[PDB]
Amino acid sequence: MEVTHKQFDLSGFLPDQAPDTLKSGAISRGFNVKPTILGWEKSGGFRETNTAPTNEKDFIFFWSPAIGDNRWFSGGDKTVQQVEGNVVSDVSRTGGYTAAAAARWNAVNFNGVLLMNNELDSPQYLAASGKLEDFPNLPSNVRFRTVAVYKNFILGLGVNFGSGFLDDEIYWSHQADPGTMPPNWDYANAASDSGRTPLPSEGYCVTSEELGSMNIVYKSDSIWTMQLIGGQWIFRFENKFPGQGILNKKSVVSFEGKHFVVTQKDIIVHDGYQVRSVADKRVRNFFFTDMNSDYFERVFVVKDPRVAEVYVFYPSKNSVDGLCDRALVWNWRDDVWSLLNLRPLKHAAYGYEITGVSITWDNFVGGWESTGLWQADEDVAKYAPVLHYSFRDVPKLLAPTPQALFIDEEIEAVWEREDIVIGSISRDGVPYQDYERNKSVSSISFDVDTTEPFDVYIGYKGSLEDSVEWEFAGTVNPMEDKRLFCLLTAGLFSMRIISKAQTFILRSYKITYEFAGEMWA
Amino acid sequence: MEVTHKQFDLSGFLPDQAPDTLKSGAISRGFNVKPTILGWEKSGGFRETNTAPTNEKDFIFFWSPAIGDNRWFSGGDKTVQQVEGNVVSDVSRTGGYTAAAAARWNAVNFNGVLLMNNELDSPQYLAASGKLEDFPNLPSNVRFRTVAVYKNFILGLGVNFGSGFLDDEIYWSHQADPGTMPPNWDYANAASDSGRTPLPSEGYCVTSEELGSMNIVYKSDSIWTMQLIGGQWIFRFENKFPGQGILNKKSVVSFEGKHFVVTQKDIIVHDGYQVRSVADKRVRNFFFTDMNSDYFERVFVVKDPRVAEVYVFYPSKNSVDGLCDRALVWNWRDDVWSLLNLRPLKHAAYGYEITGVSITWDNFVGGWESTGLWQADEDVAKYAPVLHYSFRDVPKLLAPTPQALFIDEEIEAVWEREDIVIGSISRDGVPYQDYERNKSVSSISFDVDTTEPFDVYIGYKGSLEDSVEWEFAGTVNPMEDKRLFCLLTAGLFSMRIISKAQTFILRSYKITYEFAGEMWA
Amino acid sequence: MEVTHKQFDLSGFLPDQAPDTLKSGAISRGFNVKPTILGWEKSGGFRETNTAPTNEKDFIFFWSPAIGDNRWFSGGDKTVQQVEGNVVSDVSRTGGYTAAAAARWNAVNFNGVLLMNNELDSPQYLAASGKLEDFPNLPSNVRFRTVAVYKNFILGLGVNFGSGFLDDEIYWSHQADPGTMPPNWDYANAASDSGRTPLPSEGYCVTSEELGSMNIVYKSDSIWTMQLIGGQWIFRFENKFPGQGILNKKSVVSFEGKHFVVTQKDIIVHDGYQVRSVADKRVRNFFFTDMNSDYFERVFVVKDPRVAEVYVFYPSKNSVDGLCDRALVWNWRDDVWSLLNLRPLKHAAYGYEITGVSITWDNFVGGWESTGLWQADEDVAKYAPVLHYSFRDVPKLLAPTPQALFIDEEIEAVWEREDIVIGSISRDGVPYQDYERNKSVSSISFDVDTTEPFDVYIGYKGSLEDSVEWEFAGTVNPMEDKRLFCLLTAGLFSMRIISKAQTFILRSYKITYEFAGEMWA
Repeated sequence: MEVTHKQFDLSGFLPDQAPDTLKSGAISRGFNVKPTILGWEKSGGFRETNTAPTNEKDFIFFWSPAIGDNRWFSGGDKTVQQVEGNVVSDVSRTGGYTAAAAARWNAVNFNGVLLMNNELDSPQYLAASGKLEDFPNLPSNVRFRTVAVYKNFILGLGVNFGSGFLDDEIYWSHQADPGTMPPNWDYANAASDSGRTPLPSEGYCVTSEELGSMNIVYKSDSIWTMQLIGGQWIFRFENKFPGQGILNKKSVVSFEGKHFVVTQKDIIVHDGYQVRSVADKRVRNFFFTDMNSDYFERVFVVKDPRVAEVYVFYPSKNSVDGLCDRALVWNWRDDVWSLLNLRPLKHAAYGYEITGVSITWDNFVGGWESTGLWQADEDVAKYAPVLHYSFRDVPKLLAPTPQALFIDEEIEAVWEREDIVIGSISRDGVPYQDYERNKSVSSISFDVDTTEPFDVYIGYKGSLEDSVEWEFAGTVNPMEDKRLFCLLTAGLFSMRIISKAQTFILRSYKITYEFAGEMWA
Repeated sequence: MEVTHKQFDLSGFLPDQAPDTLKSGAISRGFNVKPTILGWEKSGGFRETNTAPTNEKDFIFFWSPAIGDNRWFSGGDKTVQQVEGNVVSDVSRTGGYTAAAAARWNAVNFNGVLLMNNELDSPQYLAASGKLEDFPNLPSNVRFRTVAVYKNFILGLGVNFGSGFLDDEIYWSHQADPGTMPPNWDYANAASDSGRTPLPSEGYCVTSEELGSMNIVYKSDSIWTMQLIGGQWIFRFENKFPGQGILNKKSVVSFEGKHFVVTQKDIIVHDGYQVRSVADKRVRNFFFTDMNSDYFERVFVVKDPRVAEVYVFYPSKNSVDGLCDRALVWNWRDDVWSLLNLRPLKHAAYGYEITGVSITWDNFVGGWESTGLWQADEDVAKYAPVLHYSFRDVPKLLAPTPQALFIDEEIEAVWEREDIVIGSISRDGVPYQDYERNKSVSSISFDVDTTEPFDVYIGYKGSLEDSVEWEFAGTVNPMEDKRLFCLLTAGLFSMRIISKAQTFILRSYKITYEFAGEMWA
Repeated sequence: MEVTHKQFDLSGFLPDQAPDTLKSGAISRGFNVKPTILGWEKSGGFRETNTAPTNEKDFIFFWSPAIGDNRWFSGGDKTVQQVEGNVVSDVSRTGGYTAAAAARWNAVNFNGVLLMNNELDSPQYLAASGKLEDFPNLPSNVRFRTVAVYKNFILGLGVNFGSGFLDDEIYWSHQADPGTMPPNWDYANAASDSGRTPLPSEGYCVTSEELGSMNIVYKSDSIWTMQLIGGQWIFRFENKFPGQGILNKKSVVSFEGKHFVVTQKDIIVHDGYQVRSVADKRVRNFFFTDMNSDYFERVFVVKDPRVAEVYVFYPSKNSVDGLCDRALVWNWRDDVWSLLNLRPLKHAAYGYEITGVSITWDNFVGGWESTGLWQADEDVAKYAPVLHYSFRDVPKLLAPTPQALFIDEEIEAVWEREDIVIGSISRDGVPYQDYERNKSVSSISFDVDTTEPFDVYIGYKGSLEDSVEWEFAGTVNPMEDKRLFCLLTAGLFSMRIISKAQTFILRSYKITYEFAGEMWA
């Protein structure tokens, strides 16, 4: 007359399924709790990092001119900045950058030279002068949307100079010299190798042609391929998948060995020859229907190289600034999903920070003793591409931290299984739930590795046709006790778990009950 | 002495099988109720869209000359129209178009230029003049049936000028310039690349050579292939499947990555190298034998990119206008079928509508404040190719809508399982029905997620050799009760379910009974 | 003490196996009853079609010079005829055709031109003159056995002019012009492309080199291949299977995507690279050993495109005219076999008939109202290649019809299972029969969907070593009763089922019994 259920069969965040038929350990509604091998885990807590922009932080990015160097650029209206040493700003173009640009620039990586492009301003590159400047032979009339990179070929982009912003692409480069754009770029002239191509299609090619060792591919609203093996006119215009179209610029595909693709319709994974949706029957519906984004853009996705996770920051209907305040998390190493809730945030990226006190040291002494070469610090994390989040409401940035505390306040956690498979247990170890038999609770006991307490709320419902109703039960510290007593009877069984704790480790649970009647209403 | 049966093993619309041996949840006779993952669903309800042709609507189509633009053309006798802004008509050819043409034109897509061809009139194209006009160097004597498209090669068609309408094809184009047909077309002259080819076959090549990234293929009554890799005379005439022939022009193959093919004999799926019927033992018989179409043409099929469904509009015998009034639905993501019943309808297509009030605004003010760029609206649905249906008996078009209501009246739903697998339940969880033992009903209870009531009808039959007879039972609102009581005994057990409701969610059901005798007659 | 057995596991016509060990639903002896998915079905009934030859009908064939046209040719001694409009005859060659030719001509299809060849007469082709005439430059001395077709290459045949009828082949054609044989044919002269080849082999190449998109292949008594990819002398003589030889000219391989091959030894299926017998342990023995054909030729096979069936008309020993009167039926979609019994018949083919009253209409009126373009009729069946059977004893032809009635008389049906697997039923659902225990009958009950009655005969046998003996039981109309009572005891159990009914639908049956002793003799 008892059922014990466990949470290490590694099911994902599964809200779209028929929630009553969910297998053991499946989650109905989640709040930023991480499903892991050992069990449910807390993935939260943030250290305060040393970077400081002292200005508007719309786009942030990490790059280095040499080993041991860490530089960052913060761009805003009229303004792009620097984050290095202890001084900022004064890298933006000569004039006021352009008319109140906001969340509409772009950043790309090509060799060691850093490149930035904006919708409203011509592309400027950074050189030894320290001032962003336009390309050498590119005529002034031009104005550009988005830029991209490829093998020794800079500016794999798709927008013309002006009056023709719709559907374009130009091989701006030639066989480039690593570290500088080609001395000329001429397309119509037959000096070397360059040209302009239509690439006919109904949709508008929007952003970079993505990645892949063998070749790079992307889409306007159906995927197109590029391969430079030919010699007559290099590259071969070709297409792959007509159906798939992409919704947003920053809805980018990942740099992982596999490609993580988000579309208007579904979420698909492929590498050029075979395709499949990453989660069709599990995640597709909730991701889109959580809200009509209604601000389609500003939805961006990054990677987490350290742990096999990828985060898609998405707006909440409740959210009104258009900021995501929420993020979809999927594990690429194993097919499990998770969902998070966070403070309002604007943009995010990964990188490293090495800051420490430097020029104020005590002994003016001679150069026969060791500096230690700027010794100490996250020397370990230099390999670790820790993420950096441009939180909307803080001047200083932060980075993730195992101890689930934001700065000094703590972040919430909620665990919800709307209904449980409870009832007759058949020949197989796993039970099957009988709807017809109404049932009474006896007791609850939880398997936890931590020591911090967690609160528990209990839900009840009359019939499946009826909705859900809520009740709260006082928490219990696991150190002294493992069980709680309550008496109730309903149609289906609901418990709601909330935790304000440093660490949460859920393993399994057991429920005692008895068949004492049948279904009425 | 009770059997509980569920409807989430995802069986399709299965009328052709031996209906008594159908597995749990299988449907005997369906009425536009959608089988889904969670359970049976209602797929109906229609919003009223903003388009208005003010004329006969035979063929409708969506195209755009630029991003942000939405245009539609409505063609009829003597007449083709425009749907844009707030004015219509005045696009048709200079003279009266041709002698009372009806449901006999055709539309194709090639680059951005829109092309229309009709059986009784020479092909006219639309240009900057806004008036459809004939091709530049095509001689006037010609008269054409159907046209098609391919890679940089317009007019992949198969009908000659006149007196030879039977079996033709001409490479009307050369290496075309995107946006305009080739400056000349000459086939016999050796100026460049063009020619006329027989493609011998018994049957008449009827329509477009279909699609496919690598190449396009189609049939007269056996499939033929085209591939332009060669250079001497480009293209290589070749064939693939002798057996398969197609019945109707608008019985087109889908644009999906796989090809959805309808034939005279069967319904087959392939992509060029391997073939198979989509549903041989399940759907083949009922689709054809529902009626001898007896108006073979006007049977058209479109796609639904949003949800993995395809609809084949087909006439009902009861229908006499030749209009389909019914549609066959199959899911391509998962092999499940469904069937719908609708009002009389003439033709359907997909597209988008962005209409709103514009030139009547209040403040005549200066251009320093933002229009908002025609702000608001289905900006979300701009990616969504929502279908548009040319209903026979309405001046304004409509689009599908989750709430199952047509405009203000509501659409019906009927669920029918003629016989149920009920009886001894063996070692396996699934039961097996015993014909020999006659049985008595006890009660019925239904698992439903909605709150709206649904009516229930009960059928009885003496022997399997005997037919079916019907009885009705009063509905019950699920909010207060889940069970109904009735007493009866027959050979096999029939229940008929009908619902006039906003939403219908069927999950499972249980039947209580008892073995109280054996079979008599 | 009861066994229920069903007939929807889809076993074929299986007379060769050890009949007692046959699984449930297997047939011992069949009479033209069709095994289908739902169960045993009647495949019989014939409508009277409009064609009328008014002469001897040996070979019949369907062809069309244009869309909408239906023409047939009936050939006999001295005579070949036409079937079109309302007049026949007067197409045969100028003189009396040849010396009492009978069942020894041949027909082939090449482009639109119809070709006929006979053993005793030179090949004549039909042209606009309406009179069959010899080939243009073919010298008169020639006399030919069989002719064939290939890609743009007419007359892929294997018999020389005269005095050398044994082993030949000539590439009579060149790159032909579609619609007319090549202007010359010369083989020895080096004007273009033609020649004579031995193709050494022990056996005599007898008939057409069969079909296949990639290439065509056939045999004298071991299979040979032809492929024209080479250029020096086109074609490459090659062979594939030494063992397989074919017995009769009209024992042709099918046009299906797979090849249906009948041999002297076995019945094999292949497509060029892999081979296998279609039914080795099931059908091989009975087909050959039903009778020594002893008239090897006149055994012909056609296809049924509509339903996946193929019919091999074969003589019965009882038959003495040499006419088949019987036909072997196998389903290609699923590996199930069936056997039929029919009236004496000479030859069969497929085609279409569109006949109706035409020139006798009432209103001599002007051409401003619609003929309707010869409106109405089997417009649906125009896609349907319905078979046409040259029954020996009727002037007018007939076509198959669902209602099992010949013209006004009805066709018989017999169902026979010589022994049933009856006895102990083990752990598995399927029973196993015990020979040692003699057993007594109790009752019989049959599952049928129809309403028409069927008669039942009961067989008994002492020991397996003993033969079978017969008894008859009165039929029962299924409408009122489903059971019959009889008392008997034997070694093994036999029931014989016969039906003179419009439609027969067998589903399953149950037998009640008791173990009441052991085996004696």
